[PDB]
Order: sequence, then C-alpha cells, then structure tokens
Amino acid sequence: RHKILHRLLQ
Amino acid sequence: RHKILHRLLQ
Amino acid sequence: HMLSDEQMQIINSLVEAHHKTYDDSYSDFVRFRPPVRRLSMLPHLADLVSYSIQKVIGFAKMIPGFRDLTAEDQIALLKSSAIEIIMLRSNQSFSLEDMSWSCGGPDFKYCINDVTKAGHTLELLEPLVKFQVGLKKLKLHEEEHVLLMAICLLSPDRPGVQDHVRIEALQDRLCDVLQAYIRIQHPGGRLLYAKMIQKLADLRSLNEEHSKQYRSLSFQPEHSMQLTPLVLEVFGSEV
Amino acid sequence: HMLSDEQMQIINSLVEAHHKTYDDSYSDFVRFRPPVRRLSMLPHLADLVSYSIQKVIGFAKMIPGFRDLTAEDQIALLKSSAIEIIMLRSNQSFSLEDMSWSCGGPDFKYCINDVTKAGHTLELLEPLVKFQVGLKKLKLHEEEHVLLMAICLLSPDRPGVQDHVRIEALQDRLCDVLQAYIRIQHPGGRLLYAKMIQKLADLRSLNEEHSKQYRSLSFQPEHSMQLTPLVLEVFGSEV
Ligand SMILES: C=C1CC[C@H](O)C/C1=C/C=C1\CCC[C@@]2(C)[C@H]1CC[C@@H]2[C@@](C)(O)CCCC(C)C
Ligand SMILES: C=C1CC[C@H](O)C/C1=C/C=C1\CCC[C@@]2(C)[C@H]1CC[C@@H]2[C@@](C)(O)CCCC(C)C
Repeated sequence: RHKILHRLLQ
Repeated sequence: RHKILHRLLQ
Repeated sequence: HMLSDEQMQIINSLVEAHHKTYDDSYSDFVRFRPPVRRLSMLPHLADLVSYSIQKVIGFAKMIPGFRDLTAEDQIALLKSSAIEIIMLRSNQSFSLEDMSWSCGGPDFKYCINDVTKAGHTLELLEPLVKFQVGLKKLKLHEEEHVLLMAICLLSPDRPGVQDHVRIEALQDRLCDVLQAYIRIQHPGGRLLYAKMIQKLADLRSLNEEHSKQYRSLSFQPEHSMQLTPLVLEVFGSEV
Repeated sequence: HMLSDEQMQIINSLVEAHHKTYDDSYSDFVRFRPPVRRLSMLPHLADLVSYSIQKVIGFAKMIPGFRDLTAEDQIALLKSSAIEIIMLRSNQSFSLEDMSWSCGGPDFKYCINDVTKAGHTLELLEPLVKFQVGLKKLKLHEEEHVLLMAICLLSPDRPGVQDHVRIEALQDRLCDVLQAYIRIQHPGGRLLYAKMIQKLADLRSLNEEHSKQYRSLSFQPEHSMQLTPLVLEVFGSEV
C-alpha cells in the first residue's frame, strides 16, 4: 500500500 | 484485523 | 415508585466505571503532542481522541453484559459509537461561560477555533457546540450522564452488530433504570427522559457529519500520518 | 589528482540536500510527545524516529538519480535503509564526552538508558554506541558524511530492488567521488575509505538486530499503538 511513502515521494 | 481493539478488550 | 436492588447495582457499576475512566485532573494531557495555536491542532487533538478512545474501551468493559458479548459485537459497537461517547463524555469539561472545553490550564482550553485547526468545518462545529450547550443545560446527575453513555454504546441499530436481540435487551434494561431514576430521584424531570433520547438522535447526526469530515482528512496521507494507530483502527472502515 | 565538475556538483547537491533536511537547531523536538524518564521513552523516540524518516525521504529525493528510479525501487531502498541512515545522521548530535546524543536542552539529551526505556536491549545498544564512537573518531568532513548516507541508501543489495543495474551504477559513481574526495581533499586519509566501507557492514548488522527488536515491540499491540503511522509503514513487512 505505502500510502504515506507514496505521498511523501510526490 | 483490529489488533489494538482485540488487545484492549483483553 | 422505588427502584430495585438490580437497577441500583446497575447505576453503582456505571458511576464506578466512569470514575475509573474519567480523570477529572486531566493530568495525562501533558503527555500529548503539544497544542499549536495548516492543521496545527491535529497532533494534539489526535492524541486527545486516542486517549479518550482507550477510556471509552475501559468504560465499555465495565458495563454489565458488554464483556459477555462476542468480540465482533464489542468491536462493532465501539467502532460505531466511539465518537458519540467522546462527545457525550466531553460535556464534563464543557463551559457555558467560555463556549469551550476546559481541561486544567489555558493550554488545554479548547475553543471552536482550535477545532477548525484540526480540519473541522462549521458544518460539524456549529451542531456540536449547540449539542454541548443543550446537554449542559439538562443539568444531568452523574447517574443520568453515565446511563446515557451506556445506552448510546449499547444501541442495537449499528452496522456490524450480529446479536441484535441480546444488545437490545441490555439497552432496554438500561432505559428502564434511567426512566425510573428520573421519575423517583430527579425533581421536576417529567420531560427529561424524552430530552435525553432526543440527544441520542442528535449524536447520530453528529456521527454522520464527523464521519464525512474524518473521511476528508484520512484520504490525505499528509494529515492521516498525524493520527494515531488507535484512531486509524477505530474510525477506520475495516469490518 | 583532481576531481571533475560532475563529481563536484554531486558533492554540492548532497551537502545542500543535507543542509535542507538536518535542522541543527533541533527546534521541532518540542512538538514530539514529551520524553518520560514501562516503555516511558517509546512515545518521544517514536516521534523522533517518525520525524527523522521524513527528513531521510527529503534527503533521498535530492540525491541525483533517486527521483528518476521507479516508485517501487524508491520505497524498497527507503524501507531497507531508513534505520541505517537514521543511525548515520544521528552521529551529528552524538557526543564522545557524554556517550549520548545531545539535541539542544537536557530534555533532548538521549543516553543509552533512555533508549532501553523504548524497548531496546544491550544486544543492540552496545554495538550501536560502539558504532557512533568509531564513526565520530573518523572525523569525517561534511562532504564524506553526506556521501556515506547517499552510498548507504543507494545500496543495490536490498530486498525488493528491481533495477539492481541502475542502482549499482548510481552507487559506484558515488563511491568514486568519495575515494577521489578522500584522496585529494582529506589529509592523511589513505585508510579512511576502507574504514567507511566497514561502517556500512556494521550498519547492516545493526539493521538486523534493530529489525529483531522492532518485531518484538510491533507484535505487542499495547506498544505498537504508541508508534506513528509512518514508523509502522516504513519498518513494516509489507512488500
Ligand atoms: C475528549 C474529551 C473528553 C475529556 C475532556 O472532557 C476533554 C474532551 C474534549 C473533547 C472535544 C474538544 C476538542 C474536539 C473534540 C475532540 C471534542 C469532542 C469531539 C471533537 C472532534 C470532533 O473534533 C474530534 C476530533 C477528531 C480528529 C482528531 C480526527
Ligand atoms: C534520529 C536522530 C537524528 C537527529 C539527531 O541527531 C538526533 C537523533 C538521534 C538518534 C538516536 C538516539 C535515540 C535512539 C535512536 C533513535 C538513535 C538512532 C537509532 C535509535 C533507535 C534504534 O532506538 C531507534 C528507535 C526505534 C523505535 C522508536 C521503534
């Protein structure tokens, strides 16, 4: 999923 | 899943 | 009329449960991520909600018949009622003078503005403040306040509830002790039970509006990452 | 020997990236759940680790060629190296005098004892302190320190890495600028590059021990609920 990581990576 | 809830409910 | 030993022991267990789970000193509030006065109040209020959820679980476990229910029913009732119990129990810190929740020092004084700084709009904050005002004006005895929380939690009309029959029998027994308490122990409370039942309908509408607004913040990872694991689990859509 | 404009611009981008992501003032530490001196230090250190992960993501995004990689490779490298970069970057606050990490006031002075109060044992804390001491004794220039972090993050030998070839080409180019920097800019550093490469092997062993100990706390919901959503996601076993 990695929703936060995906968001923080733009 | 509710791992925390299951734990807090004993 | 007079209330039975069975009804009296239900009251005794509920106020004892509430005294064990509601810290009038608010001494743990210093342990939360500090208040900041975008979404500057979100870390502090997420910590406050997370702490309150634990207290609601603790209260629920002391309600007669709650622990006897299935783990699935216990989780369904808490996932659905959690925010309504938090709004009910928050009424103890609510001040009619400041139109804010006061929890010790001025650091833990939460006004309507601080709550907008956690992502909430006036579509929720206006009915919520109006709810707190009317609840406070009811001048509920501690016995009535704790019975209302227990009736709210043990509502059978919640999604995920399997043993509707058992849960409704527990809620009906709780409503009977409330009606009998108001009748024999609350002077001039002939209209109070009906007013309390209306507050439960108001809570449902507040839960609806809160779920909409929570969905708005949980869908933004930069905001959802500021919540706690317990808030995510309890306000989550998992079944 | 002399280093090229291409190698010089790699250095310039890396120290600029580190200056943007490492706040020498430690001014945000006041926003974390306060330190408490079971597992009394866990909320504060979970907040500190969560904040550090965001800073590592920020640094990684400024590494030439990192943003160009696939989102899956970017996530694999960060999920695997995150704790090693945190241990490396923590060396800036480490004091040989106190054998502790000092971050402004005495509230943000973390000794070996505070870390045991977050669930860690001496099986991790003994090699970690011994690592910090030897890293500090290397007296690395800021240029070497930032190159080491970038080499650590861009390691191709990590689980989940798909484009091994591309990642190894980026890491080899980074090792070449480090060897050339030490040779022409670090006086009496003929043995330094080899000592720095050994520190990367020590980091792998520390990551192993940290993963074991993290597994011990993540499997206890009463402890895992104290972590942050970002810590759970990054140190999680999801692929
Ligand atoms: C939780 C307690 C009980 C103990 C004390 O009486 C203090 C108190 C206050 C509750 C408040 C004042 C701040 C905003 C809240 C807590 C609101 C009750 C609900 C509301 C909320 C709608 O904004 C929830 C925020 C949810 C976010 C963080 C996802
Ligand atoms: C993260 C930074 C960078 C900025 C500053 O220099 C301060 C600093 C300190 C790092 C420390 C001191 C406390 C314990 C830690 C942070 C350790 C580095 C790793 C270690 C750890 C192993 O205990 C992680 C804890 C993981 C838990 C919370 C799951």
